[PDB]
Amino acid sequence: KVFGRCELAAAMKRHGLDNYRGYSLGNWVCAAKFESNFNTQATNRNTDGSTDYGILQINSRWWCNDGRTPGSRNLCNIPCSALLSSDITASVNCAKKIVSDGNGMNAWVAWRNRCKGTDVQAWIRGCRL
Ligand SMILES: [Cl-]
Ligand SMILES: [Cl-]
Ligand code: NA
Repeated sequence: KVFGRCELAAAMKRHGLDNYRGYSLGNWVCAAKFESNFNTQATNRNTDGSTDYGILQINSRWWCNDGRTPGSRNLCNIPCSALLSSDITASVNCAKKIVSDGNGMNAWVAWRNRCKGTDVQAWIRGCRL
């Protein structure tokens, strides 16, 4: 599924992400735009052999099992394919564990390089929330 901007804001809010660990909703929408262009089916392979999955591009070396990243952890206890569903619940629940682990949203390179320190409320402007 390719989400709209306000459609995704509303789903993320419903799932408890607005102000989760102090990050306003616009931070989460901005990160999903530059990580996946709002496409739940996005995958990208990294040099170390791991793969990033779904709307927030969650990595198989630490967070999910894809059966081809040797020595990897499955800290969200899910198959990586569950992160590609049109239902974002699994992605959201796993992202809450990542952002809680000490480094906040700096875990998402595109958030660090393209959202951090910008007017991120612009990403939810105009939406009926
Ligand atoms: Cl915001
Ligand atoms: Cl933080
Ligand atoms: Na893994």
